[PDB]
Amino acid sequence: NLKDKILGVAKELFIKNGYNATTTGEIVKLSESSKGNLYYHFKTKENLFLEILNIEESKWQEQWKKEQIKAKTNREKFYLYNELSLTTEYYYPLQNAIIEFYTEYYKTNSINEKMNKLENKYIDAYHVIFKEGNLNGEWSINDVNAVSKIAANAVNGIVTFTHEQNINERIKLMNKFSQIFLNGLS
Amino acid sequence: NLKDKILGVAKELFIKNGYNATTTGEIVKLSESSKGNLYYHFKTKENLFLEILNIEESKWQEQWKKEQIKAKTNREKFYLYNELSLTTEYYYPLQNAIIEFYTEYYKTNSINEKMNKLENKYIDAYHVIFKEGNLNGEWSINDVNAVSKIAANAVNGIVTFTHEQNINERIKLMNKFSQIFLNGLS
Ligand SMILES: CN(C)c1ccc(C(=C2C=CC(=[N+](C)C)C=C2)c2ccc(N(C)C)cc2)cc1
Repeated sequence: NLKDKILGVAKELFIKNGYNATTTGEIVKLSESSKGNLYYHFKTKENLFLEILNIEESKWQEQWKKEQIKAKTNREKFYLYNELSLTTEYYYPLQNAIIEFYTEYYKTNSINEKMNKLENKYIDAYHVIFKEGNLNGEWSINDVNAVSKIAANAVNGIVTFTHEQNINERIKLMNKFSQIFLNGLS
Repeated sequence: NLKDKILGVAKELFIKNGYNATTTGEIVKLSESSKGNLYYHFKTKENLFLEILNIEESKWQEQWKKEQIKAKTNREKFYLYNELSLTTEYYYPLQNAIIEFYTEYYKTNSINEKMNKLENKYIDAYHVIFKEGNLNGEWSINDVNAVSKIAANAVNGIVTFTHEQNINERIKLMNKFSQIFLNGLS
């Protein structure tokens, strides 16, 4: 495909180098195409990026759907989501580029739109887990939205700032985290 | 002093033009030093910047050393420290040079090592809190080391991925988080 050959290399570079680190010039080189093609489908580099992000938040979200089954209680779904967060190949792998990107476009008021569109998607899994666990008497969360936001970010933190120690260390920490958080809800 | 002069000049250069932009050429001239001297104290730009980072960490600990006197109990110090990490970052001038660096040196073990002894220092503040809260029946963590790494990363996660909310909300969320986390020990 066309837009699909591009997107692949982009995601490739965005992760491997960083937002700016990677440029349109580059993309073309290992993607073969007119420096224009990238203009209809995607409005700009902000687009090509935001697109890749959109896909990823979809893929990962879907994977989770095809795996939460293995968790009978939401308490379990919570521990499980955070754990998978460490192994997946989606979204998280370019949280660094996102950080770059947000600090380099945060000044334009077009950020609070898409960078708030992917927001509700990212914190959704926790929404469901907490909301649904409320209906299932697993706990009693009054401020579900707050807690989802907290959870989502704290975890993204554990996932990101430990990207160097061994994977089993990460999983144990992540698990101790999950343990404590839930124990704090009630 | 001449070495301290370079560290000082380099710091302001980094703040004004970021990490990649700043050249050792400029650093050498504005501090009235030389390539030779710059090479002797630090060996590289990476090395020089990491050195800045260490000095900054020290001032931060020093600051905290004073600021905590305000918080009587360790439950309090926990709350305070997290809020402080959130607010000081809102306006930390090196914050951007940091990101531009960390996202360019996370695949090199040279920098991933020294940047680890650096994070451990940040994790110590927590360690102290928790060890001390123990000796006061404020709580009883049998894995102070682990809980500490968790606290550090959960919090930084909340600090790093939330820039799209008004500072008040951020503060609300971090304090809520501190409540949940501290409660997560009952
Ligand atoms: C986006 N990005 C590349 C980042 C984002 C945040 C940081 C961290 C940080 C830097 C400066 C601070 N102040 C001047 C107050 C406070 C915190 C930090 C994170 C984790 C950590 N630990 C693992 C313990 C220690 C520090 C570093 C890189």
